[PDB]
Amino acid sequence: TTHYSVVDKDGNAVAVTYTLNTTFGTGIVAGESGILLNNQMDDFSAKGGDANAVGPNKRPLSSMSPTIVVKDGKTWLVTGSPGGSRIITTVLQMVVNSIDYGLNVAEATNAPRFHHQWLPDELRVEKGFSPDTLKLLEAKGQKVALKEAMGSTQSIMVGPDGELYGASDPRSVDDLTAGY
Amino acid sequence: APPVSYGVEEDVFHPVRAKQGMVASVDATATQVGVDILKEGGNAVDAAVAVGYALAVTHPQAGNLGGGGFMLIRSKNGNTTAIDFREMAPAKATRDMFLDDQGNPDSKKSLTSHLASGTPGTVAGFSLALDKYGTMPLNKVVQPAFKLARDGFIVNDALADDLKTYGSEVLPNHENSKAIFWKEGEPLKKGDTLVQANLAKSLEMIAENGPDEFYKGTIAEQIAQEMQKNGGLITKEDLAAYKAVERTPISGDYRGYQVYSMPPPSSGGIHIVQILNILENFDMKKYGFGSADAMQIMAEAEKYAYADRSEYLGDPDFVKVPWQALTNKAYAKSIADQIDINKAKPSSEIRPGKLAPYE
Ligand SMILES: [Sm+3]
Repeated sequence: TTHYSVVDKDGNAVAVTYTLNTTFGTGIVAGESGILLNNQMDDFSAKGGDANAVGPNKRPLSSMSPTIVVKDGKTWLVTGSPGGSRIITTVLQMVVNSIDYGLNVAEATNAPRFHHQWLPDELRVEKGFSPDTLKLLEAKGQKVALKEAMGSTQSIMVGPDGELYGASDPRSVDDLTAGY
Repeated sequence: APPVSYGVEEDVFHPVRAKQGMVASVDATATQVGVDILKEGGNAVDAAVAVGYALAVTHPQAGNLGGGGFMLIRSKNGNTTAIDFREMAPAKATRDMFLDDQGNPDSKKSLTSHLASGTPGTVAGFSLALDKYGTMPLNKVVQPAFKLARDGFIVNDALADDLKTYGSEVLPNHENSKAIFWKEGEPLKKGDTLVQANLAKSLEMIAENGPDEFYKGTIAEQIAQEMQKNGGLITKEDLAAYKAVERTPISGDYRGYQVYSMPPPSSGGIHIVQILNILENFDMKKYGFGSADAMQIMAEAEKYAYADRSEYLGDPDFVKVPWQALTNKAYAKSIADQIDINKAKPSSEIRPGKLAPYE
């Protein structure tokens, strides 16, 4: 899965998140088309409940969340990210970091992330949080679990004056945010 | 809500700054393709589609023509809309198509066999967007990707590492896939040049004949044959019946800011709004980033949202999603009242919420 954002000189904005599901998907190319085929059928409930069950012509549920935040009536933050169910909390943190903590788009992007998806019952964290903070969380009853980096945000913040501010996730080597 | 910050020289991390247009993506080459499209006079949608096609060549890991995704579009005039181009299960798909003999799911079948594929929507989604909200002809936004496929590009660290790590598990197990991504018995390495002649042909035909090439033409034939000869389900009818769908975005208000995101079949949009609704009852700014209290509150709010997600979400065309109740602020408040900043509630004691009083 991968996400990209775009903002033009007129102030139009687009956020796109698309995928093959897993990396390279099935790894199967369609004959001599040179086109890799997705393995999206795995995103259906194999056996959640019946809501996301495999059915003909049905679209499997996805966590992909291209998102746009508006401030003072104007497009202000354009973001999104890959990461399966972690997409929800990654995008959530981009929004909270920007609105509540007043972080610029790069600061918000480079900040460490945490995540809790109910089951497993564990507060998953990236490297970067204070040992003192983590101990407090455990004292609160949280089961802290240090794991792999989460997501790949590609975002653009728009100033009311038209100035554009962007940031590519450090978690993805070779990525890039550029403009003119 | 405190004052915002676009960035000052004294910060540790600095955003990239631009006065006219901007593109942010996982790949340098694709980003540059988008920027060139904007410089040439294209609008955000035009550039987005060009980037989407470029990534399908330079980022085979996820960029694609054989997959699907979502797009959020907001015009300078305020009109905000969502494009759903998620894959559709084949017509011959069945509820237990992935169960072995014992009745247990066979991951191998839903991940590596020809049965794991849904009908691709990317090409349809991009054309729906380009035709209605773009300003350039498809051949113009596809050309950059076409050249990259035909003339090739240098394999960087990202592609090299991904081919080696994830590619090794599936690509070499298919002759046509191996012929493209493998070299001298090993995955392509950084510095190697990746030329994709067959993909270039597909791109050239799409640019020339439009999306029908993929859904009703040669490419369609190629996908069907691949399936028919290897126990796959995607047929030419499935491809001819595919349709990208423009849907109303899911939205909410957080401290005066309006948030717009993907609606079902996506689960993210609804729950991002729901969680924000919950967090709005707290003075997050006060606790601050990286504080145990801020993390406790958000961790707890997330539990409830994910619980609801496991129960009420699905393809809106097949199941009725209680989005109104899930994004209702009274409901969020009832959840916020259950959060103890000093003591977490075990997930075992948390169940999908009762939405009746909010519908
Ligand atoms: Sm998935």
